[PDB]
Amino acid sequence: VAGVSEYELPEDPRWELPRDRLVLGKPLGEGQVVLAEAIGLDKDKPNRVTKVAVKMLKSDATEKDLSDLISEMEMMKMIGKHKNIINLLGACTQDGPLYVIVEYASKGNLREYLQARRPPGEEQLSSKDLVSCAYQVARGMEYLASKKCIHRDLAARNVLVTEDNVMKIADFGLARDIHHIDYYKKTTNGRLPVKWMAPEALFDRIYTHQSDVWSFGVLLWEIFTLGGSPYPGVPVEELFKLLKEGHRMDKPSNCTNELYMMMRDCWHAVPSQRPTFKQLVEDLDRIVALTSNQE
Ligand SMILES: CN1CCN(c2ccc3[nH]c(-c4c(N)c5c(F)cccc5[nH]c4=O)nc3c2)CC1
Ligand SMILES: [Cl-]
Ligand SMILES: [Cl-]
Ligand SMILES: [Cl-]
Repeated sequence: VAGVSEYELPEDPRWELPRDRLVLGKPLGEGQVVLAEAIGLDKDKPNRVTKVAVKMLKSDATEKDLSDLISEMEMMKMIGKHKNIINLLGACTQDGPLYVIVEYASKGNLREYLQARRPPGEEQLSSKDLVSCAYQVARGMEYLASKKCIHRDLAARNVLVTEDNVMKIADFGLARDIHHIDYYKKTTNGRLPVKWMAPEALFDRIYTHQSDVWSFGVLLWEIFTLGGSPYPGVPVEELFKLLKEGHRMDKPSNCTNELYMMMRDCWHAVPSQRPTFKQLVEDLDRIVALTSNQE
């Protein structure tokens, strides 16, 4: 019935915020995700406005779309909070369309953030900064892994950056039918998501923490190329042939042998032999400390 659900959503007082406390703003992504101001999110501080992102359905959406948004909200409740993931902040579920209120990242996704900061052909990033960005993403993933969550689409596009340059993993709670994914469908930027997938996920559709580590390897490569496009110009069929032959991307120019070996370890052909996010956090912590910020 238009945008009204055939079913009705159960109340959850742990998370419910009155609709009139949410001042809706401009679109951020599509859909749909919109910037809003939330008044009195914290019940201790009722006079404060907090900038938040709000997920909601488009007028087109079906009961299945609603079901998927409810599922993401419920998984976010279960997973709990961490500094390096996008956290659930509240919901409006009653007497109107479902709003899922989550953290706002004012500097947008990591791919654009990195690209905007390439030297001109915007302040440049030091080696330490790039390695700290990798560190934070690995910490977010270590948390998610510890909570038994497999992301399935880890990539710079799904990492968001806050006003204080905190990296936050986004979209870890999405319901996806991996049988139905279009290998030829592209991101809005025109790149192919198959280029982040482990061979076992790609060929046999087996998704594991180990396949997420493969994706993290590609993400590391994205970071040290300042937002480079993996396997540029390569179509799906040729990607499959490259992976069956054991091809691996070349070492980026602005990158140490140790970090490249980390990337290659993430792309181990045998999944059991890849490092764990726990180990990656440990190795990256040591490297951050030993890497120069120039000065
Ligand atoms: C100066 N500035 C440049 C970066 N600018 C920007 C652009 C797009 C942006 N998207 C989000 C965002 C999400 N797309 C998002 C999601 F898809 C799921 C869950 C939470 C989310 N939180 C967000 O904050 N922030 C953005 C900032 C706008 C202004
Ligand atoms: Cl509906
Ligand atoms: Cl918590
Ligand atoms: Cl991308």
